[PDB]
Amino acid sequence: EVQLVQSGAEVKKPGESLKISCQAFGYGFINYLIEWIRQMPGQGLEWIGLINPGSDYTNYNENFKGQATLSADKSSSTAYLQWSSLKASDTAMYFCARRFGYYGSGNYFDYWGQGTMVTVSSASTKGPSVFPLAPSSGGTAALGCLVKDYFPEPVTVSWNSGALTSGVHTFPAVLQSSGLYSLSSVVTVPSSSLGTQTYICNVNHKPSNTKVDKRVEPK
Amino acid sequence: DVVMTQTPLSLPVTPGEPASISCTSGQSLVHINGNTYLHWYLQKPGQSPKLLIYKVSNLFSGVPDRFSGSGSGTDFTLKISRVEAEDVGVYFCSQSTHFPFTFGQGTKLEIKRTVAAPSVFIFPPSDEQLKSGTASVVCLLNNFYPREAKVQWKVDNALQSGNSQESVTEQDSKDSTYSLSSTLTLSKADYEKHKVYACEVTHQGLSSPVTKSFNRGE
Ligand SMILES: CCCCC/C=C\C/C=C\CCCCCCCC(=O)OC[C@@H](O)COP(=O)(O)O
Repeated sequence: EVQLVQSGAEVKKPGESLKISCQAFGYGFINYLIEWIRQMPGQGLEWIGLINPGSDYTNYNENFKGQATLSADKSSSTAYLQWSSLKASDTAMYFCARRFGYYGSGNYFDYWGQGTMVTVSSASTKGPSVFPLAPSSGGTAALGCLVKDYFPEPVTVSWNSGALTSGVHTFPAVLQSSGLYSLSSVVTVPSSSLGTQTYICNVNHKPSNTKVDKRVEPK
Repeated sequence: DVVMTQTPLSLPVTPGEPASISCTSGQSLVHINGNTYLHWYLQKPGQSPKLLIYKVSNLFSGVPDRFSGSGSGTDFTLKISRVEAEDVGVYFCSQSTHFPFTFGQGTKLEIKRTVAAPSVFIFPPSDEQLKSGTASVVCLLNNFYPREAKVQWKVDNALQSGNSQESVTEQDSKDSTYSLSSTLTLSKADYEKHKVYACEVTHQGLSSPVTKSFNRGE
């Protein structure tokens, strides 16, 4: 087995620069061909570049020469991606990968790092506000929580401390014009249970150390 | 840059049926060395792509033989002889003949099921939110199929635009339905000077558009 481990998720402002790492665990780093590929959420794959740590060889996507610098330290088997003058539209999941060997080698690999999430935005770390989506009018009822105005991603949401998962839908976040994120989490339950069962949503936004439990009651 | 064009963009499949994904390159993928470096990947949500097939027709280790690849020059096809639930996700063609390496935009493969109408629910803003200075009205379309759904907001019968946002869940693994939330966002001020807030839903499983309303303050 070979494995690629990338550095942690980055949050930057427009105009700033980043440097993300991709560490290799294997024999013969110097004959690797390491690629970098990014993916905006919901979007396609964009090829950035390829590097051969054992030579001077880099190949770049012309659209990114000027922002992107590929490099590698042979002593630590780590490859690097530098990106200057970040733009909001550079927000993406960034992967390193080892897919090929030299042409003619017969080699085909499928080694991908776990990806490094890069968020480029002019906004500042902020915990969410949690508002209830209350049920109303022996069939089935719906209820939820609104998780509003937080930054950056992600947030996690559970119901009754994880004891409820059936009928739960936790929607993907949407970026508001404020630069803050907003999502709902909902759940459908029998309307006969509305007087008996307590419903609490557990919203956890690590980046700001916010942890909130909101009780969701009728009326 | 060698442009790679995938069709169809979206492919609903019924477990048991054969599927077919097409990739066209804007220029020949035959290398000067004679080989054709066209590869197929499958990416499941929140995961990275996995190699399925390399150089047109070769199965990557571990990949079952119900997957086959074919084609030549500029024209390539991925076939699944009998689809399964596990085959769901986004398929990308990838070329490594010419620099810069390029990818097609993806074909989404989803499970095809019988038409299911949404259950629609509407939630007025909370008292708690109103104290904050803002009003978010939320419309929920629940466990429906297929994805094509029209949600329109009506405030005192005036059609709204540009003040709502939608998001949609991934296809549910056990029932194959989608769910959707539409959020109308207003200022407390703009909110309070209207009475009827209405969510109107159009979808293939509804004989006619369904509205869910509240008159502010109940
Ligand atoms: C240390 C001395 C360096 C040797 C000089 C050789 C190459 C120059 C350095 C880097 C260029 C790497 C670019 C190669 C891109 C390869 C892309 C690719 O589809 O691989 C396919 C190969 O794994 C296998 O091919 P085949 O045997 O099936 O034909």
